[PDB]
Amino acid sequence: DILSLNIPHDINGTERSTQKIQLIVKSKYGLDRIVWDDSALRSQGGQIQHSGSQSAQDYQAILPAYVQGGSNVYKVTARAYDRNGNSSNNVLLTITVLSNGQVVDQVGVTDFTADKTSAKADGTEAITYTATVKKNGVAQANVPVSFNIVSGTAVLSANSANTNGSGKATVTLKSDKPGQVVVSAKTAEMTSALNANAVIFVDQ
Ligand SMILES: [Br-]
Ligand SMILES: [Br-]
Ligand SMILES: [Cl-]
Ligand SMILES: [Cl-]
Ligand SMILES: [Cl-]
Ligand code: NA
Repeated sequence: DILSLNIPHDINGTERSTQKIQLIVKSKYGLDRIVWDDSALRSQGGQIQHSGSQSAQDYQAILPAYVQGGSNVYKVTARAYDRNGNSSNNVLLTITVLSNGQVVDQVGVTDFTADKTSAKADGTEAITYTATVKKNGVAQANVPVSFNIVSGTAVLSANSANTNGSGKATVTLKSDKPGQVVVSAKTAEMTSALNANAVIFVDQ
């Protein structure tokens, strides 16, 4: 009744982008300032800063670079103060960082990796690929993933599989010919498939 702060929306954005923060303040005596703990962002070189306008509630987040294999989720807090020195609750804002190649709010393949970098070219040894599907960093269950050989000569065990409860779908690759092979994974919302790193089948 005297002073409240609400943050209606968390932030999901591309690494190194600037993201405006929406604050909703109600203050009987008048807002004086917002005070932030952004130490989680600063651990990776991001920050929360005033947008430079004349408004005491106009802030933005500078997102850090994406950390491969990292959390990429940053929890920061804001507290409003009024002109009498009262404060609001210390309110949580969650900032999730996506890599340059990913799309905010999309159900998309974020990772597509193989268990081996090489295999024998005997048409028998299998390289197993795992695709992870997330939306804003959260794994998505039961999503169909389409698999395709982009280049090279090989055979996929299947052309589509649905993700499990951990957001993962798998397929195997075999080849009778030596050479490099690139396999890709895609979900329906993506604009193009995500290529895995090349693997090589070797004669021996
Ligand atoms: Br809220
Ligand atoms: Br697809
Ligand atoms: Cl509050
Ligand atoms: Cl090998
Ligand atoms: Cl999708
Ligand atoms: Na919120």
